[PDB]
Amino acid sequence: RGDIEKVTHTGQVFDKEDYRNARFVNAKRYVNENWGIKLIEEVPPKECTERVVFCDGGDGPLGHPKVYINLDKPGNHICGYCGLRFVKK
Amino acid sequence: QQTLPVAEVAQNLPKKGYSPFGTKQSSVAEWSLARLDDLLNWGRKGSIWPLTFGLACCAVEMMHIAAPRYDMDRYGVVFRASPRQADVIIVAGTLTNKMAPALRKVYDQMPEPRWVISMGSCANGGGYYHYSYSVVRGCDRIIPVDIYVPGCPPTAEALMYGVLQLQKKVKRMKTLQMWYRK
Amino acid sequence: PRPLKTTNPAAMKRGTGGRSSFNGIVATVFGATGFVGRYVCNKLGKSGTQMILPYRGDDSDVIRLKVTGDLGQVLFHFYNLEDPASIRDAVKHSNVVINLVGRDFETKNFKFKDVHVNGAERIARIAREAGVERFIHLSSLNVEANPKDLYVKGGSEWLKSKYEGELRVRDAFPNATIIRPADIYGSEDRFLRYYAHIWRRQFRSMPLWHKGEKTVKQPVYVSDVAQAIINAAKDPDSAGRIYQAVGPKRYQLSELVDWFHRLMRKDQKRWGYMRYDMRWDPTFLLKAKLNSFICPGTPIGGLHPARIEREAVTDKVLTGVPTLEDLGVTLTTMEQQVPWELRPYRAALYYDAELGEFETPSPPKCIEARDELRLFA
Amino acid sequence: LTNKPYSFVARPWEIRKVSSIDVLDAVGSNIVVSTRTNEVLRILPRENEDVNEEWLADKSRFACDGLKRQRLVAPMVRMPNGELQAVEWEGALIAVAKAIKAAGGQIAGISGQLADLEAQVALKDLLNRLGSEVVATEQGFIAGGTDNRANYLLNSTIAGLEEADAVLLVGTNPRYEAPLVNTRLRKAYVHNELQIASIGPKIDLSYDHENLGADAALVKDVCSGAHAFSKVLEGAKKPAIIIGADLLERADGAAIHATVAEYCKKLKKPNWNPFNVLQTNAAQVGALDVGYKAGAQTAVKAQPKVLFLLNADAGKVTREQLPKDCFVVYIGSHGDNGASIADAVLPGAAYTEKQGIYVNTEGRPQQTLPGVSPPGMAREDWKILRALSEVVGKPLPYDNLDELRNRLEDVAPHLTRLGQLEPAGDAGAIDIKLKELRDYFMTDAISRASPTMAKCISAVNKQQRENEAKQ
Amino acid sequence: AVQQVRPILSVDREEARKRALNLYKAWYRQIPYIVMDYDIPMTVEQCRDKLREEFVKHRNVTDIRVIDMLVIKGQMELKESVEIWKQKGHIMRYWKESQDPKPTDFLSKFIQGV
Ligand SMILES: NC(=O)C1=CN([C@@H]2O[C@H](COP(=O)(O)OP(=O)(O)OC[C@H]3O[C@@H](n4cnc5c(N)ncnc54)[C@H](OP(=O)(O)O)[C@@H]3O)[C@@H](O)[C@H]2O)C=CC1
Ligand code: SF4
Ligand SMILES: [Zn+2]
Repeated sequence: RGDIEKVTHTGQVFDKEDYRNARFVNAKRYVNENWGIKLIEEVPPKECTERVVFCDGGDGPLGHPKVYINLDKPGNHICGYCGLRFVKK
Repeated sequence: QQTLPVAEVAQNLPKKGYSPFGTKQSSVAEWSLARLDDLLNWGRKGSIWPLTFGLACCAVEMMHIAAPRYDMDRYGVVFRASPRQADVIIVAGTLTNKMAPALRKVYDQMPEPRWVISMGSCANGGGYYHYSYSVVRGCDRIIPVDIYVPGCPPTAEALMYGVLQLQKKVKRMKTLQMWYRK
Repeated sequence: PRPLKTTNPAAMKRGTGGRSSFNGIVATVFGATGFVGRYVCNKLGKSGTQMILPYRGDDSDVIRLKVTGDLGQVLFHFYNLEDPASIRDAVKHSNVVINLVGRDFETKNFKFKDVHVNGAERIARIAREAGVERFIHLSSLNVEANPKDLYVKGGSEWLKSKYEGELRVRDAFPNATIIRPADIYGSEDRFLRYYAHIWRRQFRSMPLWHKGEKTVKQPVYVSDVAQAIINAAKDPDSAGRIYQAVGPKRYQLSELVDWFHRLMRKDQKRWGYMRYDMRWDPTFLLKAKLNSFICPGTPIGGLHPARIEREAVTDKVLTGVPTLEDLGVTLTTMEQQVPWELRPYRAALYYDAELGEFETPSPPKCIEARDELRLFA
Repeated sequence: LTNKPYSFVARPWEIRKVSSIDVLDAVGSNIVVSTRTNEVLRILPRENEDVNEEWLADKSRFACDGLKRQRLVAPMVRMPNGELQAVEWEGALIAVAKAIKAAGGQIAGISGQLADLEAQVALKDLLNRLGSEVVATEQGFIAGGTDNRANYLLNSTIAGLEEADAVLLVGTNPRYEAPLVNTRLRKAYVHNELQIASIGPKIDLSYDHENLGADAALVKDVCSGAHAFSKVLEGAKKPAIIIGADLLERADGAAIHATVAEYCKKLKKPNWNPFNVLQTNAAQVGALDVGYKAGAQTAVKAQPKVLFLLNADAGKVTREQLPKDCFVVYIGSHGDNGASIADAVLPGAAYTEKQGIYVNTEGRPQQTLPGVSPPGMAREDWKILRALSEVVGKPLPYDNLDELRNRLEDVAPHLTRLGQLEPAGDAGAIDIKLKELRDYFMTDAISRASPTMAKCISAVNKQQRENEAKQ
Repeated sequence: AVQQVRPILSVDREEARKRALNLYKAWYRQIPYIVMDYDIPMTVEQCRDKLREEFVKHRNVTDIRVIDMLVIKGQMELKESVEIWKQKGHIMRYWKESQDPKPTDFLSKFIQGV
């Protein structure tokens, strides 16, 4: 079926000759469709004015630890935890 | 994962019907066997008699399934002692090496058709003592297992859900319908 | 230097050989539920093989094999022998195919034509299409181009089909291995039980053809046969050759049956065992003919006219065809195994005998090669 | 500051530490190979005052990627058409055995760069059982040099250099050839007030040093005492002369080796041995210490019908120089140019998956330990040769490592005493490779296969391209 | 290099030799009962060899205290076998039947892999 040849977001797939596909003849291979690498890429960056800002995952105690980011460089800056991007202009 | 049908889509689907073989049998002989096969399954499905194994601290939650809150007996499940009259074995607990020959024998003495349920992590894959020097790493090493109920211990409802899975597994046996093709 | 079919490291041999190891063999045992299958599958599971076990009937029969292997190393695949689409699914990833499909009698849906020759060909033909490297088939040892009957007017059909099935297998899969066993035994069998059953007797007796004195047999323990199948599977040198699977010793059928009934404590002195000559009593042949007709699923006590003809024919081990000793198997003698096979069939087993109250039975006397010349004139 | 290639791969508590040694460089620095679930994550320096000093050169630190690329997994054999196909072991060893019987004694072997002492000894014994004696190495060397163990070692121990007072570097850029030694020289330069001089192309050592010039006749000038720096060496309380192993391989090397080895005896002071040869391969010292001849031309000159390339992935040998009737059998870990010529490739294990003895430049024998199982159907290097004798018919005296080690114990007793040194007493235009940082990273098969070292080469080149662009 | 110690069961090698033989007696007497009361393939002659085979394992043992311990453990099994506390599986455990032979020759091990 389709799922056998589908390649997961981690980049793994059994070769069409690999015997290990035998395990899927009577079952399915759920490949998640909501790839995190693309959903985070979709969200646009946040323009700021201050020189340093903080992201906490967005919901305080339900988010990730509060980390501060420095925006001096031109390129928009990624948060280590949540992956959100920040930029000063 | 196959998700459930939407209401509007499901609003058209025909009623499922009881038998999992449908009423689409071509011949009379096949159809009679199909219906007759349901009669067997209805019988075995109704009255599933565990063996009262109760090895370890899953065993306590195997009592509360018989307690008034959940009442295994409502489903025709009746505990029994002798493996001859017992139909199902619920291996609930940590099957150590010293026990292992005893479970094998007790399972063998059970007459066919016999189904095994594995309760909790201990009996599933060795659980919390997986690496111990005197633990059989899962009862499936010793006897075939038909349903795996995860948990530690599984909740009473969790085991109940397991038992109903065994009823459905029993409900769809093709003991007769496959004799015809054989 | 045989080319390595695939260099993907995940599909290479790994480990110490225990259950968690891997042989690099992806087998497919057609007919794993049968008597031989239980022993082939378990021996594969020890090595670390990954096996697909197609099963035609309900899962209940085959579910017991899941214990043989390790996690993810045993997979079941429902299939219908007539439908090739079903079979391709189970042979499209395999390196080895083993064909233990056959029956001792005919059915309403499967005559010997459909199973032994047409069925086995279909499994072999599909295997070649998929690209299976190895193939293994079973056949009788006395297989002949046109076997003559000995006591039953239609008792040779089973062998005729087996011979024809053997050729079509070699036709479809020219480098197929063929192992030709003879009177396999050792538990859940139809040799040591077919002689210990109630039906076979007549109230205490044993109708044997010529009293069994003109029949010579070389029974082989089933485990040795299973070891042969696997050893042939691990080796490519064994491809495209015929192997005869026979025991180490030859016995007259009269000599064997006497020895069983001594092991079973069913001696003539007390129990009342005695040997007819099957030709004298026609009642016995009626029992088989009645027995075959009445029972829908499987004959009771393994008794039916086809099985009778197997008993009458003496094993004919050809000279010059390789034996399991060529495959490295060390054959177990009957004296080693049979005394433990028949412990649960012993008579007066409720006794709780004191030590020595039952004397150890005398062993059977094999038949020397020269004596077989005289015995057969 | 943290390792970029290793980023996020694992955590400390998970790791199972495996003390080993490095082989990409001759210094033999001690190592702790971090392993987790049958894979080398990183390589860390193990403290060892006498050799390592807790530092570690990059080529040792970032070779762990090379062990996961271009690796040989299955035996391979040249088909009649000309391509290689993978085959089973029983088939391969039998295929090679046919060549050996048909070769009829015209056999030769060539040890490589990453070769092992134990594997090298097996290769020697196997060829002696066949009667052949053409057992060489890849690096060339002064003829007759193997007679005295002091002729090819750092007689002044690695630790001993840091006390040095006047050092003469002849055709040696230790900053790249063996950085851990240079780290000791700079330590002397900072603290012990070291005076340094060079003979060869201008280079930078990370510290001030005089360049006497690249002329060949200089070395005889310094020896003759006429040269100005010659006064410095004869006055210092711990003079030392370091000569690159590359120069000795050169044709002139024998004369150069004689003068300085003659000059050192004048400079020789109580408990100090000025003469010092700087090696660049972990295999070389062990090979010469066992009885190998030197130079890959010792094997070409025999015109052998069968040749064993044991980890010999240098480009020194080429399929043209071989007789047109030849059978090249390459026993190694990484498929490279060495394998590209081979007629029958037998996979070996890399140093992280084989317990083997290596002899560092100063003479210390040290033992690796197997942190990782070898991949695919790879086996240890000596196991193959031990097995290959069976299919040829002359079983070797030993069937276990301890049995093999005792054979070394009989050839050279000191080789057993691991982590120790035996003093060897007396010893009886220059141009250099490896003068640029760009040339430092790509010197070995393991390094040459490293994805990380590809980035470093591009990074160094990238900066140079941009720098000239701005100007 | 000698030290003073507390004896286990015996004081002299001769007494230790005497105790060990008794353990051989009791086992050799017991084999006929074990065959009857256990559903196992092995016969008396085969078992009586296994008794001989294993008493030979500890061929080079010299220390009396070690010999005492072997006889303490050796006796314990016999009581657990004179009784049928040991099950059918345990008795056959003395043969290692399930484990198939592992070849010893170098060439076979190399081809088979580690
Ligand atoms: N005494 C002996 O056993 C000897 C061995 N042989 C041959 O070895 C082979 C295996 O031996 P044995 O185990 O005793 O045979 P069994 O009768 O015990 O089992 C045969 C297997 O083949 C399956 N089978 C039979 N017919 C079909 C069919 N139409 N379609 C699919 N599967 C079918 C059966 O499946 P299921 O039961 O689930 O229906 C069963 O699993 C046999 O073919 C036999 O002829 C030859 C000479 C002597
Ligand atoms: S699985 Fe958990 S609850 Fe069940 S016996 Fe084991 S430890 Fe107790
Ligand atoms: Zn964040």
